[PDB]
Amino acid sequence: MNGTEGPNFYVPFSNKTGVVRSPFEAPQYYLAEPWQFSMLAAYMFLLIMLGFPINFLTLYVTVQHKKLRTPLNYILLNLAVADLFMVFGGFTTTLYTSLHGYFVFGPTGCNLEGFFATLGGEIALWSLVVLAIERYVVVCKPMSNFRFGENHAIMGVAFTWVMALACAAPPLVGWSRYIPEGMQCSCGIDYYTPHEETNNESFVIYMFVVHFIIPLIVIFFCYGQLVFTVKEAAAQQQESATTQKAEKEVTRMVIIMVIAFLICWLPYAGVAFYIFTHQGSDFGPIFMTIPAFFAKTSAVYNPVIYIMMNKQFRNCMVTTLCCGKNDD
Ligand SMILES: *[C@@H]1O[C@H](CO)[C@@H](O[C@@H]2O[C@H](CO)[C@@H](O[C@@H]3O[C@H](CO)[C@@H](O)[C@H](O)[C@@H]3O)[C@H](O)[C@H]2NC(C)=O)[C@H](O)[C@H]1NC(C)=O
Ligand SMILES: *[C@@H]1O[C@H](CO)[C@@H](O[C@@H]2O[C@H](CO)[C@@H](O)[C@H](O)[C@H]2NC(C)=O)[C@H](O)[C@H]1NC(C)=O
Repeated sequence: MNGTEGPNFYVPFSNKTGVVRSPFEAPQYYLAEPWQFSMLAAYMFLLIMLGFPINFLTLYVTVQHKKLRTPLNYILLNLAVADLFMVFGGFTTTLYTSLHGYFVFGPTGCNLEGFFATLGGEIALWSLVVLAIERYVVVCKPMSNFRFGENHAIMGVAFTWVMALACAAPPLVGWSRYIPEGMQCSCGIDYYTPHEETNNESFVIYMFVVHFIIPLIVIFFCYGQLVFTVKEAAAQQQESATTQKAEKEVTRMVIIMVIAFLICWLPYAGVAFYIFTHQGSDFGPIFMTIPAFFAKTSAVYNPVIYIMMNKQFRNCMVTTLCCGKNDD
């Protein structure tokens, strides 16, 4: 016994003092220090706080601007909505949770918080997948006379939700569950226990395989052709340098996000994986809580790349904000 086990909780602290309670019933203040809790709640607000207005504003800009109807504007407007949903659904749940030191909103709270946070992170993954292939099709242009235009950009946003709901939602009904994490304040997938009546073994494997490994091999794949193209398979293709210049500033943007995603999300992925092998080992609440709350910048950083790296958007947004002169 290196923590505690219950119906729907695992608290990584030896109930040898009998101080350990459920994160649905009582304040887990015993798990560490008060200042550390209202430290995370102060970080949830700040996230909500740069997130809410930059994601809506992402939406607000694409809204007003009719020239933003391309593959790239689409996927990101999508992401803004993926982010905001974390901000309002997943985040306001965890915020409140940090300031009282437990899920007072009960198990159904641990759903919401953990759902959107699994959603916004996976949408972000699958969208990258779509992105990787669009750049593939538009730069490697490998199939016959084709157009990646307005129509596929709605097939793609619709594909990403499809495969984030394929991962985030199965714990809601009967395949694995959403369970408290580290300082218990954050909630995520049940890796820490078998719990056979939900199939937490099959779910996890799948969850990594389908919704981590695979999408990466595809994004690594689309990468492998673009390295090939720009070297010597984009020589005979004749693309005018003008076209390349701006289209490169659109290639780069994809992979920045590829990396940034992995930078905020590999710490998590790896830490989760590590528990799964060592089911019920010696470790502390501080272990998962860090790559957790950190990782939730995924509701913010995406727009921020789009703000920094894309000149067009940067001149659309600005133009919304003076109201006229620095359009679409
Ligand atoms: C970690 O250990 C603590 C204490 O070592 C557990 O709390 C204890 O929970 C039991 C079971 O609910 C309490 O016993 C109750 O006593 C009355 C006797 O009149 C009985 O009628 C009730 O039905 C119940 O059996 C016990 O008082 C309580 N101990 C105290 C005072 O701390 C705790 O549940 C453990 N953590 C978990 C969630 O595994
Ligand atoms: C709880 O954590 C402890 C580490 O503190 C682990 O207990 C080890 O048990 C194995 C036997 O398989 C021994 O090789 C080690 O001597 C133990 N370590 C210590 C420091 O006591 C264990 O992995 C965890 N779970 C158990 C079985 O209690």
